Amino acid sequence: PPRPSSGELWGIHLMPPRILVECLLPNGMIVTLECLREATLITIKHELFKEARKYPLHQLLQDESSYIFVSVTQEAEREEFFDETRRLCDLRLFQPFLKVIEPVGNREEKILNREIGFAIGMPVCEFDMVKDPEVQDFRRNILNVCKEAVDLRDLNSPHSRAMYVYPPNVESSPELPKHIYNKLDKGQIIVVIWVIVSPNNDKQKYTLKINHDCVPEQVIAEAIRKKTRSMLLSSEQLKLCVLEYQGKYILKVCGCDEYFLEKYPLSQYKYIRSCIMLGRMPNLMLMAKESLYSQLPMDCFTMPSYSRTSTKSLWVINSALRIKILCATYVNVNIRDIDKIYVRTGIYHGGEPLCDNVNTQRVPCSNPRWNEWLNYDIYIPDLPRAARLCLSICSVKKEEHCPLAWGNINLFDYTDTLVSGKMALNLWPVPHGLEDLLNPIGVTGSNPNKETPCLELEFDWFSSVVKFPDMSVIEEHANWSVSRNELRENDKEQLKAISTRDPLSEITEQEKDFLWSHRHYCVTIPEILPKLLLSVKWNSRDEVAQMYCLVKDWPPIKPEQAMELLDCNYPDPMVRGFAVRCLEKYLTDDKLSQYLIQLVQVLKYEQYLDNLLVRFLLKKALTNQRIGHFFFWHLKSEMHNKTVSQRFGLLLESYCRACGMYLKHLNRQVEAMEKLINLTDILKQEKKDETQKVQMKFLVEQMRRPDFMDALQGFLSPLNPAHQLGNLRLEECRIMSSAKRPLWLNWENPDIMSELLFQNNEIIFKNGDDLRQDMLTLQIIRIMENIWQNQGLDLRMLPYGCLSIGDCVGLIEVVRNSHTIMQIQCKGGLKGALQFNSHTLHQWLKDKNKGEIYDAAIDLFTRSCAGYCVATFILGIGDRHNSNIMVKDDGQLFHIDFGHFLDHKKKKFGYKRERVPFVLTQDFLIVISKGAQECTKTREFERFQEMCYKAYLAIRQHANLFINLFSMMLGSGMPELQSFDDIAYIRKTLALDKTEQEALEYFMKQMNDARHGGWTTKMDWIFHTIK
Amino acid sequence: SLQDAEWYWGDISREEVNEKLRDTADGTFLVRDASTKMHGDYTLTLRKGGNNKLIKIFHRDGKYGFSDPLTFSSVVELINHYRNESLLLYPVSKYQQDQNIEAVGKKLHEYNTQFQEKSREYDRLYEEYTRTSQEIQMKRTAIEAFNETIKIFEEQCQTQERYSKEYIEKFKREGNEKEIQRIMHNYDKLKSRISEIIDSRRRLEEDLKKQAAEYREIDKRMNSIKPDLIQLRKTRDQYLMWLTQ
Ligand SMILES: C[C@H](Nc1ccc2c(c1)OCCn1cc(N3C(=O)OC[C@H]3C(F)F)nc1-2)C(N)=O
Ligand SMILES: Cc1c([C@@H](NC(=O)Nc2cnc(N)nc2)C(F)(F)F)oc2c(F)cc(F)cc12
Repeated sequence: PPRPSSGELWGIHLMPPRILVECLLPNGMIVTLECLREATLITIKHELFKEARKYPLHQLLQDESSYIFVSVTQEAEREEFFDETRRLCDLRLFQPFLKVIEPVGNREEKILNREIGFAIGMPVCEFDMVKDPEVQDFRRNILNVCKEAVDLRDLNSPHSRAMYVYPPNVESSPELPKHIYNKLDKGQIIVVIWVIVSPNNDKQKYTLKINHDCVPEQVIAEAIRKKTRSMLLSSEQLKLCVLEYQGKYILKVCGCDEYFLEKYPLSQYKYIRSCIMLGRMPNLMLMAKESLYSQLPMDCFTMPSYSRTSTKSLWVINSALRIKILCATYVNVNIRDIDKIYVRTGIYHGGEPLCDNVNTQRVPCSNPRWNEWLNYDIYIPDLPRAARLCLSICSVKKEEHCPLAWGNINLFDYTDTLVSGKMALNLWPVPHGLEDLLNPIGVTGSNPNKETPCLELEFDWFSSVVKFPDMSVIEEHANWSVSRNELRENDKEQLKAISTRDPLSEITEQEKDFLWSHRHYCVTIPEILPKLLLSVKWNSRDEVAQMYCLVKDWPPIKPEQAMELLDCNYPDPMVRGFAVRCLEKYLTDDKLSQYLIQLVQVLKYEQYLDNLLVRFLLKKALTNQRIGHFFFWHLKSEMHNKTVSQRFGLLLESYCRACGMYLKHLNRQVEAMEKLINLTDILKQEKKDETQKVQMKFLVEQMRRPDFMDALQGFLSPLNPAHQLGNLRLEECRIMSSAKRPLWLNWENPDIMSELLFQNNEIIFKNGDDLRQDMLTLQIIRIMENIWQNQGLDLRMLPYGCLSIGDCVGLIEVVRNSHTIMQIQCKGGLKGALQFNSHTLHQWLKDKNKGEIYDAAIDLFTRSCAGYCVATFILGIGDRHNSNIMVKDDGQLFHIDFGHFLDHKKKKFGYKRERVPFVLTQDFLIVISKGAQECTKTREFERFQEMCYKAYLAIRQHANLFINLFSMMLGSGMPELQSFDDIAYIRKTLALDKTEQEALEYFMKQMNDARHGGWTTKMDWIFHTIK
Repeated sequence: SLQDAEWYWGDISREEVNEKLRDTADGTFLVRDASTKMHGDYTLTLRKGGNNKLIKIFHRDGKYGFSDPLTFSSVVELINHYRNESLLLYPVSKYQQDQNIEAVGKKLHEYNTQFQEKSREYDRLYEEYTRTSQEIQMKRTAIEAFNETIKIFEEQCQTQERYSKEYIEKFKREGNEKEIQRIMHNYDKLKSRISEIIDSRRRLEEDLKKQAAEYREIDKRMNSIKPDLIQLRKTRDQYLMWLTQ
């Protein structure tokens, strides 16, 4: 199984400098050899064979090369160490010992299976021992997607391979909003093309003024025209020279591995649009196509070793559903206090029950035996395809009921077969805080931990193997059900109002029947499909069959709208397939990367391992390495979770089998992260009581060791694979003064023109805190900026990078030239004041932007401040303070640390719910009003309020998208987002049960109250105490 | 007479309606305001077959109802009419909360103090429960690793017994006792090492056996105090509801 600790030996974080390794020779002898913890297996084998000649049977020892080492790893696996360049510490041994053996089997196949297993977290042989035919059918059948994805990469190669490795980092639309177009000099952009001339890197620049919408090949054409401008070529000769060589070069971003390889307008590339808004000069580097294509290796996709009766329709069986509960093996309960136990059962279609729940008779705790046939209030033909049995063993103790162990089963298996015969089910433990007697939202399947309460079951048999009907049968039955509407002016107006309602709105039973009765008129307004589907009686064969036909011929919808149909509320395979079809045809690679967090989460709701969503996401992962990179990390980050280890493990294995050479790069990142996890685990556990100076001494000593220097240098940044992390600047590395003591790392940018982007790349590694909440908040902030910017509202956010890479382990991107509001306050004078001067922030910003650039900095502060005020209000980010708000030297205000704003939402013991009030400090209004004393009434404040009103309504217009993005996250193990009630607060702030004008007035009321609430209270800044 | 009715619950959220409808799974019901903008229009939540269904009470021309025939003069008349049609079953009463102002307040502090002391014990039991569960899974894999380690050393014994077999025959014939005792010194070193490994594995098997029993007893203590913790939460919440009235 996956390793429980990143230690170099079992229960030992670090090996001592020298260690005694028991070497088991091939002649039969046993030699204890002293080795350095950083010694390579090449050195250890050479030293072992020198000492082996001293011991007996030395005549039977062949050459060192003829043998290979073997040992038990901490994953309880017999690993054959093919790569002999590996260090003893990096081998992950269970105990210090190595057997020398004659190598066997296909060496090249075994090397790849080690590399796949290392990146996954678990060994590949674990999947071979799984006897579930669905698990082996997934492994075999999913390779059809992998082979199709690899065939696309070698369709128009080497350009197809180059596009896979370096996808064009572009925005979804080439239309530049008016505020972005107005920043161009008469629609034109001034760019700088660089070329390397001499081997010692003698550079040459070419400043060009070109139209913003020039495709990269037209940029190359203008560079060719400038270089061949004084070569006596006629207007015809030059035109034919330009047209011949424009396709022989490609542009690259100076400082990083981002290439302009596709025919998109230059401005559609995110780097160029960023340069336009920031007013920066784009620095691109020109190079020959063969210079990049020679660097790309053609890694072939070898097929693995694992790649090699009557049936009655469900609707024929006219009978009531019956399930017999035989007995449970045991139950962790005390015979005193608890009187009896029973098995509560229910048939569900997602969270909604299809019928009244049915319990077994109560039996004594010591003898869990029922042998009772339970009859459910639904007939077998009326079972929808996603019908599931949800059960649990409960206790009794007015009368109180409590769940003890829960479990769910798919009533139809992956081959459409209805469950039949006897079957055992190892039950799962009750989650913390779940008081519900059943867990329908919980994982569907038997607990892999077989040392758990096992409940035997029995499903009825019907002479033949019962299978769910074909689409041909369902289509014919739907036409029969219609043979066994009206409309009015109010009906069309009511349908349009219901489609615009947010997903969380309350749909009444009259509205449900109204939508179902006018279901054929609904096709004219396709955005109402989610509301109509909730109105379908899913426990009715006739309504479901008719819905299937409407879904079959339903027109497509926006991907943002189709995403809702993948959350917990829509479990039907026909609805989910419809949603995937919309994403296949309409979701761009920009939006797929944008919403990949949720799309990976909704994979957990799928009933079966092989399905249309996973086949879609794995295809985009294997045909776009930017999508593939985060697809790997979002799945790898949850491999510790035994609930999803097998699902995500099988998926990651299929990804790694065909991702190509990128598996080598991901292993480098995994190695580097394993070392940082182990290093920080020592500081977090044994060396926790030691001083900051003492911990830093240890940190330097360990980071300098060769094993650490090799592992932590020359690898791609997991936060952005376009950034390479070269040599580590050890003098710049430090333990930060923050929660969980995160580690600040610094690397040189090994790019040839690093100087034109960033010389050093800094990342904060944090071990202890759950970063999913920060990741999701930062994603929402990026999506809000994206809405505002697309609408033409220039509000600048800073959604810095954040990536969770394990169980409460992650990376945070460092923003260069930024400081907290308290760091600004302390940097600028102070003199022990207790009350910080409110004008200090304005003065600091004035000094950083003197002269002409002053007005620009104030505008950027106003635009960034306005949107963070709106974002923090809509999301209820009330935990804001002078140490978790930062301002860049250029004036950009942005917020950091979003893991703690929901800690005090709970309300228990009459705390009024702690409503998040809208607030804006006087310090910021002084910056916005350019140092005015009466800052609450200036023309700059007037514009600022107007910025917030427009931005607030722009988010309220797309309220359904934010509700859908959070609704998809409910299935994730995040304790902050479990039920739709945790999202309900966004409806209070966005005022969704009001008109747009009423919501604008509501927001204006909360913003005008914030002026009164921004009280300059006479209290010290350290402890906050009033006289 | 809607304020006098027990089933009318002012302006409660959707979360509190579904919370107050879980064990009551038959035909339990309650009424509340549909929205602040409507005000005069209310909503009726009924249980049905598991899912809590919501039915709106429309209000136009003074008369109330669900469909076109508004044959009801008041909201109270509308609900009382459908109770007689059933003979809807149980109303969620805000007034009915069976146990002076001084006694209700002092005993509420006693139930809150007792609930927080038992909540603290559940946090201690859960922290040790998860710690024990994590340690059990580690010991379970450490046994799998020891089993594979023992299998490797057993294969090494069969390798030594096979290769040394022909050399021992040569040295016995040649009378070279030094080389027989040198090969036996290494064999009895390999065999004693296996004993040390099997002792370590069996030592950990008993730690796992005892930690599994500890885990089962932590889970028994949690499952015995979980019902006590829920009835104390419902008791203290009723004492606070009556204290406000
Ligand atoms: C020199 C240093 N620069 C800096 C520091 C922290 C962050 C940052 C830049 O970039 C913004 C992203 N960021 C995010 C966080 N943190 C966060 O998300 O939670 C707590 C805190 C911790 F990780 F350090 N810290 C930073 C400074 N001003 O002291
Ligand atoms: C859950 C959740 C939310 C909701 N916000 C609040 O509940 N704010 C609030 C209200 N009252 C108090 N006392 N404290 C906080 C909401 F934004 F969705 F509405 O936002 C989240 C977010 F951005 C990221 C995330 F990972 C989870 C969530």
